[PDB]
Amino acid sequence: AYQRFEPRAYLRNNYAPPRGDLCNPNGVGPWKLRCLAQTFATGEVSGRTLIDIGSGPTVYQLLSACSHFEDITMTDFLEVNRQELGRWLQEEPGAFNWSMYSQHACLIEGKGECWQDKERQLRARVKRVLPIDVHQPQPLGAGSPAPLPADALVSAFCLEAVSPDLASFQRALDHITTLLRPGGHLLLIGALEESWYLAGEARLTVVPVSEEEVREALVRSGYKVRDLRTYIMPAHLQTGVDDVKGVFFAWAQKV
Amino acid sequence: APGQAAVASAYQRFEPRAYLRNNYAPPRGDLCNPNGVGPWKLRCLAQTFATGEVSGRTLIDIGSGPTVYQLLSACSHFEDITMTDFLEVNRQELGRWLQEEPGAFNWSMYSQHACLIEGKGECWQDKERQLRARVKRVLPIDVHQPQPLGAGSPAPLPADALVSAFCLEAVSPDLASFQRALDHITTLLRPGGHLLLIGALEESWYLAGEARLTVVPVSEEEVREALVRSGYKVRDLRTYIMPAHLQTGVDDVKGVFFAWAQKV
Ligand SMILES: Nc1ncnc2c1ncn2[C@@H]1O[C@H](CSCCCNC(=O)[C@H]2Cc3ccccc3CN2)[C@@H](O)[C@H]1O
Ligand SMILES: Nc1ncnc2c1ncn2[C@@H]1O[C@H](CSCCCNC(=O)[C@H]2Cc3ccccc3CN2)[C@@H](O)[C@H]1O
Repeated sequence: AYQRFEPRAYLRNNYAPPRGDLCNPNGVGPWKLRCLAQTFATGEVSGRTLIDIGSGPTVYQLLSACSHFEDITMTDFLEVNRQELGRWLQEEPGAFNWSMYSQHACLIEGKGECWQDKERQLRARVKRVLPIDVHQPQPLGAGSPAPLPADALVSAFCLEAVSPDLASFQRALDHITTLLRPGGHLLLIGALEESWYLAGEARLTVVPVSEEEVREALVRSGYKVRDLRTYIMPAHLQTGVDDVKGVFFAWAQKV
Repeated sequence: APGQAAVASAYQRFEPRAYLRNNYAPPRGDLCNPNGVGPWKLRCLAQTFATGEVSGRTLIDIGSGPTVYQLLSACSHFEDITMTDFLEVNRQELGRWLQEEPGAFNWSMYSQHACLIEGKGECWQDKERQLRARVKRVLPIDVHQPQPLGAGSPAPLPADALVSAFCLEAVSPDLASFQRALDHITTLLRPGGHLLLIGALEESWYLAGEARLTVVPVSEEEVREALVRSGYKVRDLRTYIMPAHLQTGVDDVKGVFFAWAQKV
């Protein structure tokens, strides 16, 4: 099913206008970047190693993260996404243009940083791009190039999007939780009350979750929820590429 | 007056794109190095406008050339902007940019960096859009004339504020000429009005393609005395010393000054 997933279609649907229009601050893109930026600016999420779970073809979710972790592992289930990443990490031709997201991240963080430096830094600190399957109790396998356990995890729009129901969502969460050291941090972004989205020829089933469900799922996996918030999807961002109602952002800490 | 006939003649070889490349592309156009001159200039303008002490309806940019960066912070504070230059080829380059033509020089790195410094979370596309909207006219100017815009000028006079970057010292064969050109533009500004003046220190030449232009070297002391003689109180006068890495053979500039002055 994910076997028909078109990276460029997905990027077009979610990271080009209107949803990728970062000029309005009331949009979902600026909201997400702000969540991430505010969270790292507290100083409490730090360490040497970080893993991004189910990164798809996207990088925005590490823009703020990358100044606090010197070893970054990105991951996805699909080769075609791994290679779309690689195209961007290696500044190859036909890479997706993330420059506006980098620019807005610089603007939000407020340190005077130029966006080319931020990209440079992200590209430098991402050492590897590995396969992953969160449906496995060892999402990475055993012969894993990745430093384990990790100091922090980031995951945006993966678990709900690869899980037919709540229970599989819970298990997938337990599975990635093993990659993270005790005391470590999980940064989790996702769709609320969504049941499908499109990516070219692919129509993906999603489990609709509520904020309450996400919270309880986090507790039951062994986390303290340091923060959990919601963005309600305005009407002009309801575009026929999915049925998302809102987006959640969770900051959680392993006990 | 002979001196200014030489200036006019010399400018007839002025090539915008060469001038842009020399001064507003890398390494001088490198906005990543905060210790660079581009950021220093944007910071001077941002910090001055962020006091709120400089505001009004009308602003005039004196000797804009083919450049736009010097209005990026200002345009949030003035609803009517006049841009000006001696050369048609520069005025046309402005035209291209006003029309959002591809093939126009790209000021997006400057617009972004200005957005970054001002700290209001503005995106650069909106900044540019606002600038294009607030620029109400692009006019011939000659600062050596007692009426630099001419007699029945379109321009709303007197203006609430003037900006001038790298003009007066670049078109004046000597200090006395510099002084008079200053007095001339000062007639365009209302009393109580503000002048933001950026310029080269101790430079005697720069290159604009074919053209190698003679300019009067001035010091900070000279700039300050001239402002005083023209009837200004100096609120701020800052100096940037050009690092060796930015001394590239496009001019013999030693530093840059930023002056904020208010007309008595
Ligand atoms: N078994 C698996 N293990 C790990 N990862 C897997 C996997 N199967 C598929 N994946 C990957 O998960 C990524 C999911 S991309 C996320 C799509 C979520 N769908 C949406 O409709 C969101 C996306 C979105 C994004 C930004 C702002 C708003 C919205 C609205 N809702 C893809 O790259 C797969 O290869
Ligand atoms: N008679 C006249 N009245 C008014 N404007 C006139 C004029 N004759 C010529 N102009 C215009 O003056 C402008 C002068 S622009 C160039 C002068 C700059 N010299 C420099 O050396 C560098 C130096 C520098 C250094 C660091 C960062 C930026 C810069 C920018 N300029 C041109 O557009 C003329 O058409």
